[PDB]
Amino acid sequence: SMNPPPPETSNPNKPKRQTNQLQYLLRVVLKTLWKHQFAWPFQQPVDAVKLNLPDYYKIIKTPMDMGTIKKRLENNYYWNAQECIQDFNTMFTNCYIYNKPGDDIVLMAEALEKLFLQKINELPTEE
Ligand SMILES: O=C1CCCN1c1cccc(NS(=O)(=O)c2c(F)cccc2F)c1
Repeated sequence: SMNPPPPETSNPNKPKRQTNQLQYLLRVVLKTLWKHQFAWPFQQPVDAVKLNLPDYYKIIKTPMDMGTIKKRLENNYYWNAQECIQDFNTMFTNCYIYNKPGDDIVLMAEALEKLFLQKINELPTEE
């Protein structure tokens, strides 16, 4: 029932790049999902205490959220686009694992994920 430390957003010895695909992931993908009416539950790590989800981090062992993704993008934490795309997919998948079909939060994730997929479809070719 306690919260873990959030996912890493800073790690100086981790190799980093800024690529045109990673720029797109910030300026288009993250920006698009962040402004959405259903973004707010996903804008920070799940607070299992405040939300009264004592089992959450006993079930979800790779937590992820857009707050974390936003910091990772702003701090140029990634090596490539795939790492960032994986974080979004982890966020959506966690929601679907933990909750049940038709739950409000699942409907919210589904709407964000639809947009996510539309934007990743238009991912620019590298460099
Ligand atoms: O699974 C996830 C990922 C992001 C938040 N989340 C989740 C799952 C279950 C309950 C809550 N608690 S909440 O934020 O107050 C909330 C509700 F209680 C009902 C509908 C939407 C909500 F956001 C949050």
